[PDB]
Amino acid sequence: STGSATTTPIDSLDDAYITPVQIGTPAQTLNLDFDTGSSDLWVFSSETTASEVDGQTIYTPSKSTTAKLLSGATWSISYGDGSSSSGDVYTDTVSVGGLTVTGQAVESAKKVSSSFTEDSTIDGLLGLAFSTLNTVSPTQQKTFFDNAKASLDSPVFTADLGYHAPGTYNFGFIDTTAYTGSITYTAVSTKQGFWEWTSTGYAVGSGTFKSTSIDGIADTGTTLLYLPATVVSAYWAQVSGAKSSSSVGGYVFPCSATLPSFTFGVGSARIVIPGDYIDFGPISTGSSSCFGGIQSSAGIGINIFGDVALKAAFVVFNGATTPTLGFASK
Ligand SMILES: NCC(=O)c1ccc(F)cc1
Repeated sequence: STGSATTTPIDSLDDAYITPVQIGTPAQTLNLDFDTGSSDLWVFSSETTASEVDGQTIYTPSKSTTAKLLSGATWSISYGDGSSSSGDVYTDTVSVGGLTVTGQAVESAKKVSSSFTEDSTIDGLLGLAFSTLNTVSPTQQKTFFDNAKASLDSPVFTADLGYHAPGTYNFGFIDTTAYTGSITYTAVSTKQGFWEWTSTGYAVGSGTFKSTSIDGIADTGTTLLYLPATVVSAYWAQVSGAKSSSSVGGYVFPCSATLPSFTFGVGSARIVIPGDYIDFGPISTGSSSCFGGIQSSAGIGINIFGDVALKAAFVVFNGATTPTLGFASK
């Protein structure tokens, strides 16, 4: 089997991407944030505290003839931005782009933190990291991908995120029309539950490539590119007036600037992130100070190849017995 679904930016900055997902019978379509940095499929629901729901579409398990309470199961997750959610668990039929999994754990939120409530466009998350990170207790549950894997034509999914435009998540096949040149594959460590890999270096603009190992995760659920402070300083030093602002919480730059590209290495190959991709716009409405799309990972504890990096590439998440990651230009 295969599936193919379009993923769409939630706003004009590409802060996140949503993909429609069918849950239950008859189908209830929710727009979920596909997140290769976590492993829970959770949704706003009829059980979510009413004051914490603001415009989201909810899953109502009592209206699904295939929903079954997973008795005794609870979940609770925190994310890197300090947001969180928790609740109980149903199993139900879940379909993405024509690919169906029966008996998928659908984690129903009883509580969500303010950032989720405030984002009307995201109805939940669909985790695509390794199932070892799944938070369901006392019986850990499998991701949608893990459940689908054995049935797929090939045990892979691909992320093809757009810059200020829709893109595609495919399951079970590689669309050879969706990228230019070849796909370069690179080793993955699953020890921390993430799609963790090692970039071979970077360049700023037209500058010389610096060969240096940068361990990090491929994370569709993180907006920005978070790299070591040395690398990030070298980038922003090429932008007149750019500075790290403790008050704002990262590098800012004059909105009048023209940003250089940023290249990262994948083996001997190179992925170029255009300068425009690194612009996240005014820090507040009407400001002439703009927020940078490349930020320091210092304090996070890991480097994160988030959407800023991934949307410059066609990315293969290869879930074969020994997982790997592939990157192609597009
Ligand atoms: N950096 C990822 C992160 O903080 C996040 C936050 C919320 C979420 F639902 C997914 C990801």
